[PDB]
Amino acid sequence: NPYIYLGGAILAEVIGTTLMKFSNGFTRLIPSMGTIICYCASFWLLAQTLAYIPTGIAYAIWSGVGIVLISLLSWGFFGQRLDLPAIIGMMLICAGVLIINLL
Amino acid sequence: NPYIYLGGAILAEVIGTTLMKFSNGFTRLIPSMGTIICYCASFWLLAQTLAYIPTGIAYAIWSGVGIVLISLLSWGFFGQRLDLPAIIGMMLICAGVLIINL
Amino acid sequence: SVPTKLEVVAATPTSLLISWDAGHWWEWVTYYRITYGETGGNSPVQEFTVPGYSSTATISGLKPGVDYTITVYAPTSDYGSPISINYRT
Amino acid sequence: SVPTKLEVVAATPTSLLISWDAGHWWEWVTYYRITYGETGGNSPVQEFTVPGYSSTATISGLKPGVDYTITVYAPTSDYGSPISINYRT
Ligand SMILES: c1ccc([P+](c2ccccc2)(c2ccccc2)c2ccccc2)cc1
Repeated sequence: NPYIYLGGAILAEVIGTTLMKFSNGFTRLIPSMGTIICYCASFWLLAQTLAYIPTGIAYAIWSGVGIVLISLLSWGFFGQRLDLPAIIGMMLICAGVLIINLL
Repeated sequence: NPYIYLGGAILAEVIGTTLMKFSNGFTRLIPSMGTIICYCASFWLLAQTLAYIPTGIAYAIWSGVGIVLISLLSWGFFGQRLDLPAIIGMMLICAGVLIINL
Repeated sequence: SVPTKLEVVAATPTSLLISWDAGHWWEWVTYYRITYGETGGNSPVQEFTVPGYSSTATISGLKPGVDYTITVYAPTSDYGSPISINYRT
Repeated sequence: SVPTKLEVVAATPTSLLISWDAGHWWEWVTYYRITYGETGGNSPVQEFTVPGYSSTATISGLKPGVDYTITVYAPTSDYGSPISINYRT
Protein backbone atom coordinates (compact mmCIF):
# COMPACT_ATOMS: atom_id res chain seq x y z
CA ASN A 1 0.00 0.00 0.00
CA PRO A 2 2.70 2.61 0.83
CA TYR A 3 4.36 1.80 -2.51
CA ILE A 4 1.16 3.08 -4.14
CA TYR A 5 1.30 6.49 -2.48
CA LEU A 6 4.94 6.51 -3.62
CA GLY A 7 4.12 6.50 -7.33
CA GLY A 8 1.24 8.85 -6.54
CA ALA A 9 3.79 11.28 -5.13
CA ILE A 10 6.25 10.49 -7.93
CA LEU A 11 3.66 11.02 -10.68
CA ALA A 12 2.40 14.19 -8.99
CA GLU A 13 5.87 15.73 -9.05
CA VAL A 14 6.26 14.39 -12.60
CA ILE A 15 3.21 16.44 -13.58
CA GLY A 16 4.07 19.56 -11.58
CA THR A 17 7.56 19.57 -13.06
CA THR A 18 6.12 19.49 -16.58
CA LEU A 19 3.54 22.11 -15.58
CA MET A 20 6.49 24.22 -14.40
CA LYS A 21 7.99 24.19 -17.89
CA PHE A 22 4.59 25.55 -18.99
CA SER A 23 4.24 28.34 -16.40
CA ASN A 24 6.66 30.77 -18.16
CA GLY A 25 8.69 31.28 -15.00
CA PHE A 26 5.65 31.35 -12.69
CA THR A 27 4.15 34.18 -14.77
CA ARG A 28 1.18 32.23 -16.18
CA LEU A 29 -1.73 31.61 -13.82
CA ILE A 30 -3.10 28.01 -13.79
CA PRO A 31 0.28 26.39 -14.68
CA SER A 32 1.77 28.29 -11.73
CA MET A 33 -1.02 27.13 -9.42
CA GLY A 34 -0.90 23.54 -10.67
CA THR A 35 2.79 23.29 -9.81
CA ILE A 36 2.03 24.54 -6.30
CA ILE A 37 -0.89 22.11 -6.05
CA CYS A 38 1.10 19.13 -7.36
CA TYR A 39 4.13 19.63 -5.10
CA CYS A 40 1.74 19.82 -2.14
CA ALA A 41 0.04 16.55 -3.09
CA SER A 42 3.41 14.93 -3.85
CA PHE A 43 4.69 16.16 -0.47
CA TRP A 44 1.67 14.85 1.44
CA LEU A 45 1.84 11.42 -0.19
CA LEU A 46 5.59 11.31 0.51
CA ALA A 47 4.89 11.86 4.22
CA GLN A 48 2.25 9.11 4.31
CA THR A 49 4.62 6.71 2.54
CA LEU A 50 7.92 7.46 4.31
CA ALA A 51 6.07 7.59 7.65
CA TYR A 52 7.43 4.05 7.91
CA ILE A 53 8.96 2.86 4.65
CA PRO A 54 12.75 3.07 4.11
CA THR A 55 13.98 6.42 2.77
CA GLY A 56 16.33 4.72 0.31
CA ILE A 57 13.83 2.48 -1.46
CA ALA A 58 11.46 5.44 -1.82
CA TYR A 59 14.17 7.83 -3.05
CA ALA A 60 15.63 5.42 -5.60
CA ILE A 61 12.21 4.45 -6.98
CA TRP A 62 11.38 8.16 -7.22
CA SER A 63 14.77 9.09 -8.69
CA GLY A 64 14.27 6.51 -11.44
CA VAL A 65 10.55 6.51 -12.21
CA GLY A 66 10.79 10.29 -12.09
CA ILE A 67 13.88 10.40 -14.32
CA VAL A 68 11.76 8.48 -16.86
CA LEU A 69 8.20 9.79 -16.54
CA ILE A 70 9.27 13.43 -16.93
CA SER A 71 11.79 12.78 -19.71
CA LEU A 72 9.05 10.94 -21.63
CA LEU A 73 6.83 13.98 -21.05
CA SER A 74 9.56 16.45 -22.01
CA TRP A 75 9.85 14.28 -25.12
CA GLY A 76 6.05 13.93 -25.30
CA PHE A 77 5.48 17.69 -25.11
CA PHE A 78 8.69 18.32 -27.13
CA GLY A 79 11.65 15.97 -27.63
CA GLN A 80 15.42 16.68 -27.70
CA ARG A 81 16.68 13.10 -27.06
CA LEU A 82 20.43 13.42 -26.42
CA ASP A 83 21.06 17.07 -27.28
CA LEU A 84 24.48 16.73 -25.64
CA PRO A 85 26.58 13.55 -26.05
CA ALA A 86 24.56 10.99 -24.09
CA ILE A 87 21.14 10.05 -22.85
CA ILE A 88 23.02 7.19 -21.15
CA GLY A 89 24.77 9.92 -19.19
CA MET A 90 21.43 10.26 -17.44
CA MET A 91 21.07 6.47 -17.32
CA LEU A 92 24.42 6.19 -15.54
CA ILE A 93 23.60 9.16 -13.33
CA CYS A 94 20.62 6.98 -12.42
CA ALA A 95 23.08 4.12 -11.82
CA GLY A 96 25.53 5.97 -9.57
CA VAL A 97 22.51 7.08 -7.55
CA LEU A 98 21.24 3.54 -6.95
CA ILE A 99 24.51 2.49 -5.30
CA ILE A 100 25.13 5.37 -2.86
CA ASN A 101 21.55 4.65 -1.73
CA LEU A 102 21.14 0.84 -1.84
CA LEU A 103 24.79 -0.22 -1.52
CA ASN B 1 25.24 29.63 -18.00
CA PRO B 2 22.32 27.15 -17.76
CA TYR B 3 24.40 24.63 -15.78
CA ILE B 4 25.22 27.43 -13.31
CA TYR B 5 21.66 28.00 -12.07
CA LEU B 6 20.89 24.27 -12.17
CA GLY B 7 23.51 23.61 -9.50
CA GLY B 8 22.59 26.79 -7.65
CA ALA B 9 19.13 25.31 -7.19
CA ILE B 10 20.71 22.05 -6.02
CA LEU B 11 22.59 23.98 -3.34
CA ALA B 12 19.41 25.77 -2.28
CA GLU B 13 17.49 22.50 -1.98
CA VAL B 14 20.31 20.65 -0.19
CA ILE B 15 20.36 23.41 2.41
CA GLY B 16 16.56 23.56 2.20
CA THR B 17 15.94 19.98 3.28
CA THR B 18 18.69 20.10 5.93
CA LEU B 19 17.45 23.32 7.54
CA MET B 20 14.11 21.49 7.61
CA LYS B 21 15.53 18.44 9.39
CA PHE B 22 16.99 20.87 11.96
CA SER B 23 13.78 22.82 12.55
CA ASN B 24 10.88 20.89 14.03
CA GLY B 25 7.40 20.93 12.51
CA PHE B 26 8.38 24.10 10.62
CA THR B 27 8.22 25.59 14.12
CA ARG B 28 11.72 26.97 14.78
CA LEU B 29 11.36 30.35 13.09
CA ILE B 30 14.95 30.97 11.97
CA PRO B 31 15.72 27.59 10.32
CA SER B 32 12.16 27.34 8.99
CA MET B 33 12.41 30.78 7.38
CA GLY B 34 15.63 29.48 5.85
CA THR B 35 13.79 26.52 4.33
CA ILE B 36 11.05 28.66 2.78
CA ILE B 37 13.69 31.03 1.41
CA CYS B 38 15.84 28.10 0.28
CA TYR B 39 12.87 26.35 -1.34
CA CYS B 40 11.28 29.42 -2.95
CA ALA B 41 14.67 30.41 -4.35
CA SER B 42 15.28 26.91 -5.73
CA PHE B 43 11.72 26.66 -7.07
CA TRP B 44 12.33 29.74 -9.23
CA LEU B 45 15.89 28.67 -10.09
CA LEU B 46 14.58 25.41 -11.59
CA ALA B 47 11.80 27.09 -13.59
CA GLN B 48 14.37 29.30 -15.34
CA THR B 49 17.00 26.59 -15.92
CA LEU B 50 14.19 24.47 -17.38
CA ALA B 51 13.67 26.58 -20.52
CA TYR B 52 17.28 25.97 -21.63
CA ILE B 53 18.10 22.35 -20.70
CA PRO B 54 15.47 19.66 -21.40
CA THR B 55 13.33 18.52 -18.49
CA GLY B 56 14.64 14.95 -18.39
CA ILE B 57 18.23 16.16 -18.69
CA ALA B 58 18.02 18.62 -15.80
CA TYR B 59 16.03 16.14 -13.69
CA ALA B 60 18.92 13.68 -14.03
CA ILE B 61 21.70 16.12 -13.12
CA TRP B 62 19.42 17.41 -10.38
CA SER B 63 18.99 14.06 -8.63
CA GLY B 64 22.66 13.49 -9.41
CA VAL B 65 24.43 16.47 -7.85
CA GLY B 66 21.86 16.39 -5.04
CA ILE B 67 22.82 13.14 -3.33
CA VAL B 68 26.38 14.01 -4.32
CA LEU B 69 26.13 17.29 -2.40
CA ILE B 70 23.99 15.53 0.23
CA SER B 71 26.31 12.64 1.11
CA LEU B 72 29.29 14.94 0.54
CA LEU B 73 27.61 17.19 3.11
CA SER B 74 26.50 14.20 5.20
CA TRP B 75 30.10 13.05 5.70
CA GLY B 76 31.85 16.43 5.70
CA PHE B 77 30.09 17.94 8.72
CA PHE B 78 27.87 15.28 10.32
CA GLY B 79 29.86 12.04 9.99
CA GLN B 80 28.11 8.88 8.77
CA ARG B 81 29.93 7.93 5.55
CA LEU B 82 28.09 4.63 5.95
CA ASP B 83 28.52 2.23 3.03
CA LEU B 84 32.03 3.62 2.53
CA PRO B 85 32.52 1.42 -0.59
CA ALA B 86 30.13 3.82 -2.35
CA ILE B 87 32.53 6.68 -3.12
CA ILE B 88 32.76 4.83 -6.43
CA GLY B 89 29.06 5.65 -6.75
CA MET B 90 29.93 9.32 -6.33
CA MET B 91 32.47 9.02 -9.16
CA LEU B 92 29.69 7.42 -11.22
CA ILE B 93 27.31 10.37 -10.82
CA CYS B 94 30.17 12.68 -11.81
CA ALA B 95 30.83 10.81 -15.06
CA GLY B 96 27.18 10.90 -16.11
CA VAL B 97 27.06 14.63 -15.41
CA LEU B 98 30.18 15.10 -17.53
CA ILE B 99 28.93 13.27 -20.63
CA ILE B 100 25.69 15.26 -20.68
CA ASN B 101 27.54 18.52 -19.96
CA LEU B 102 28.67 21.10 -22.54
CA SER C 1 -3.14 40.37 -26.50
CA VAL C 2 -3.82 40.33 -22.75
CA PRO C 3 -4.99 42.37 -21.05
CA THR C 4 -7.87 43.89 -23.04
CA LYS C 5 -10.44 46.66 -22.55
CA LEU C 6 -8.99 48.81 -19.76
CA GLU C 7 -11.96 50.94 -18.69
CA VAL C 8 -12.66 53.24 -15.75
CA VAL C 9 -15.79 51.96 -14.00
CA ALA C 10 -16.26 54.32 -11.05
CA ALA C 11 -14.46 57.65 -10.77
CA THR C 12 -14.48 59.60 -7.53
CA PRO C 13 -12.45 62.84 -7.73
CA THR C 14 -9.64 61.02 -5.88
CA SER C 15 -10.05 57.35 -6.89
CA LEU C 16 -10.32 55.50 -10.20
CA LEU C 17 -11.82 51.99 -10.39
CA ILE C 18 -10.29 50.28 -13.42
CA SER C 19 -11.17 46.88 -14.88
CA TRP C 20 -9.81 44.93 -17.83
CA ASP C 21 -10.60 41.87 -19.92
CA ALA C 22 -8.05 39.68 -18.13
CA GLY C 23 -8.19 37.10 -20.92
CA HIS C 24 -9.16 33.45 -20.59
CA TRP C 25 -8.18 30.11 -19.05
CA TRP C 26 -4.69 29.84 -20.55
CA GLU C 27 -3.78 33.51 -21.07
CA TRP C 28 -4.46 34.24 -17.39
CA VAL C 29 -1.23 35.68 -15.97
CA THR C 30 -0.12 35.41 -12.36
CA TYR C 31 -0.01 39.15 -11.66
CA TYR C 32 -0.67 42.51 -13.30
CA ARG C 33 1.24 45.68 -12.47
CA ILE C 34 -0.64 48.97 -12.77
CA THR C 35 1.15 52.31 -13.18
CA TYR C 36 -0.52 55.69 -12.65
CA GLY C 37 1.19 59.07 -12.77
CA GLU C 38 0.56 62.65 -13.80
CA THR C 39 -0.19 63.12 -17.49
CA GLY C 40 2.32 65.98 -17.80
CA GLY C 41 5.36 64.05 -16.62
CA ASN C 42 6.11 66.59 -13.87
CA SER C 43 6.66 63.59 -11.56
CA PRO C 44 7.68 59.94 -11.87
CA VAL C 45 5.02 57.24 -12.03
CA GLN C 46 3.47 55.42 -9.11
CA GLU C 47 3.12 51.66 -9.40
CA PHE C 48 1.44 48.67 -7.77
CA THR C 49 0.88 45.02 -8.60
CA VAL C 50 -2.34 43.01 -8.42
CA PRO C 51 -2.93 39.22 -8.37
CA GLY C 52 -3.48 37.94 -11.89
CA TYR C 53 -6.77 36.22 -11.07
CA SER C 54 -8.33 39.63 -10.40
CA SER C 55 -9.23 41.74 -13.44
CA THR C 56 -10.05 44.97 -11.56
CA ALA C 57 -8.00 47.39 -9.48
CA THR C 58 -8.67 50.46 -7.34
CA ILE C 59 -6.32 53.41 -7.85
CA SER C 60 -6.86 55.76 -4.90
CA GLY C 61 -5.55 59.14 -3.80
CA LEU C 62 -5.23 61.34 -6.88
CA LYS C 63 -5.66 65.09 -7.39
CA PRO C 64 -9.02 66.28 -8.75
CA GLY C 65 -9.31 67.99 -12.12
CA VAL C 66 -5.94 66.61 -13.16
CA ASP C 67 -5.78 64.18 -16.08
CA TYR C 68 -3.93 60.92 -15.42
CA THR C 69 -2.36 58.09 -17.40
CA ILE C 70 -3.24 54.57 -16.24
CA THR C 71 -1.07 51.72 -17.52
CA VAL C 72 -1.61 47.98 -17.12
CA TYR C 73 1.26 45.60 -17.86
CA ALA C 74 1.80 41.85 -17.87
CA PRO C 75 4.58 39.99 -16.01
CA THR C 76 6.50 39.96 -19.30
CA SER C 77 6.02 41.63 -22.67
CA ASP C 78 5.52 38.15 -24.16
CA TYR C 79 1.76 38.51 -23.58
CA GLY C 80 1.46 41.72 -25.63
CA SER C 81 1.75 45.46 -25.38
CA PRO C 82 0.56 47.30 -22.25
CA ILE C 83 -2.92 48.79 -22.58
CA SER C 84 -2.52 52.33 -21.25
CA ILE C 85 -5.48 54.69 -20.88
CA ASN C 86 -6.27 58.20 -19.64
CA TYR C 87 -8.96 59.87 -17.54
CA ARG C 88 -9.70 63.36 -16.18
CA THR C 89 -11.20 63.23 -12.69
CA SER D 1 12.13 24.95 28.45
CA VAL D 2 10.95 27.75 26.14
CA PRO D 3 9.61 30.39 26.40
CA THR D 4 10.80 31.90 29.70
CA LYS D 5 10.20 34.89 31.98
CA LEU D 6 6.58 35.88 31.39
CA GLU D 7 5.82 39.05 33.35
CA VAL D 8 3.57 42.11 33.18
CA VAL D 9 5.49 45.25 32.18
CA ALA D 10 2.73 47.89 32.12
CA ALA D 11 -0.57 47.29 33.92
CA THR D 12 -3.64 49.48 33.60
CA PRO D 13 -6.84 48.37 35.35
CA THR D 14 -8.04 47.12 31.94
CA SER D 15 -4.80 46.11 30.18
CA LEU D 16 -1.77 43.89 30.82
CA LEU D 17 1.37 44.43 28.73
CA ILE D 18 3.33 41.18 28.94
CA SER D 19 6.74 40.17 27.61
CA TRP D 20 8.92 37.06 27.60
CA ASP D 21 12.57 36.28 26.89
CA ALA D 22 12.52 34.96 23.32
CA GLY D 23 15.91 33.27 23.65
CA HIS D 24 18.73 33.52 21.12
CA TRP D 25 19.02 33.91 17.36
CA TRP D 26 19.24 30.19 16.56
CA GLU D 27 16.32 29.24 18.85
CA TRP D 28 13.33 31.34 17.77
CA VAL D 29 10.02 29.54 17.29
CA THR D 30 7.54 30.56 14.60
CA TYR D 31 4.85 31.80 16.99
CA TYR D 32 3.54 31.89 20.54
CA ARG D 33 -0.03 31.93 21.82
CA ILE D 34 -1.27 33.91 24.82
CA THR D 35 -4.09 32.67 27.05
CA TYR D 36 -5.66 35.17 29.44
CA GLY D 37 -8.86 34.50 31.36
CA GLU D 38 -10.49 35.12 34.71
CA THR D 39 -8.62 33.39 37.52
CA GLY D 40 -11.75 31.60 38.75
CA GLY D 41 -13.34 30.17 35.63
CA ASN D 42 -16.84 31.61 35.24
CA SER D 43 -16.45 31.80 31.43
CA PRO D 44 -13.95 30.50 28.84
CA VAL D 45 -10.46 31.97 28.65
CA GLN D 46 -9.29 34.36 25.92
CA GLU D 47 -6.73 33.42 23.31
CA PHE D 48 -4.60 34.83 20.49
CA THR D 49 -1.21 34.33 18.83
CA VAL D 50 1.91 36.45 18.28
CA PRO D 51 4.66 36.06 15.64
CA GLY D 52 7.63 34.19 17.06
CA TYR D 53 10.17 36.94 16.38
CA SER D 54 8.32 39.24 18.79
CA SER D 55 8.75 38.79 22.53
CA THR D 56 6.16 41.22 23.98
CA ALA D 57 2.39 41.49 23.78
CA THR D 58 -0.39 43.75 25.07
CA ILE D 59 -3.63 42.31 26.48
CA SER D 60 -6.51 44.79 26.36
CA GLY D 61 -10.20 44.74 27.22
CA LEU D 62 -10.04 43.44 30.79
CA LYS D 63 -12.13 44.21 33.86
CA PRO D 64 -10.53 46.19 36.71
CA GLY D 65 -9.76 44.73 40.11
CA VAL D 66 -9.96 41.18 38.69
CA ASP D 67 -7.02 38.77 38.84
CA TYR D 68 -6.19 36.85 35.66
CA THR D 69 -4.28 33.68 34.78
CA ILE D 70 -2.06 34.46 31.79
CA THR D 71 -0.52 31.44 30.06
CA VAL D 72 1.83 31.40 27.06
CA TYR D 73 2.06 28.25 24.93
CA ALA D 74 4.82 27.36 22.48
CA PRO D 75 3.75 25.98 19.07
CA THR D 76 4.07 22.44 20.47
CA SER D 77 4.75 20.75 23.79
CA ASP D 78 8.24 19.71 22.63
CA TYR D 79 9.54 23.14 23.66
CA GLY D 80 8.37 22.53 27.24
CA SER D 81 5.56 23.27 29.63
CA PRO D 82 3.54 26.47 29.13
CA ILE D 83 4.52 29.30 31.46
CA SER D 84 1.55 30.68 33.40
CA ILE D 85 1.44 33.70 35.73
CA ASN D 86 -1.15 35.63 37.74
CA TYR D 87 -1.74 39.36 38.08
CA ARG D 88 -4.40 41.54 39.71
CA THR D 89 -5.27 44.68 37.73
C1 LIG E 1 12.90 23.31 -4.36
C2 LIG E 1 12.73 22.34 -3.38
C3 LIG E 1 12.67 20.99 -3.71
C4 LIG E 1 12.78 20.57 -5.03
P1 LIG E 1 12.69 18.74 -5.44
C5 LIG E 1 13.04 18.35 -7.25
C6 LIG E 1 13.28 17.03 -7.61
C7 LIG E 1 13.54 16.68 -8.93
C8 LIG E 1 13.58 17.66 -9.91
C9 LIG E 1 13.35 18.98 -9.56
C10 LIG E 1 13.08 19.32 -8.24
C11 LIG E 1 13.85 17.75 -4.37
C12 LIG E 1 13.42 17.09 -3.22
C13 LIG E 1 14.32 16.36 -2.46
C14 LIG E 1 15.66 16.29 -2.83
C15 LIG E 1 16.10 16.94 -3.96
C16 LIG E 1 15.19 17.67 -4.71
C17 LIG E 1 10.98 18.13 -5.03
C18 LIG E 1 9.98 18.99 -4.60
C19 LIG E 1 8.72 18.49 -4.30
C20 LIG E 1 8.47 17.13 -4.43
C21 LIG E 1 9.46 16.27 -4.86
C22 LIG E 1 10.72 16.77 -5.16
C23 LIG E 1 12.95 21.56 -6.00
C24 LIG E 1 13.01 22.90 -5.68
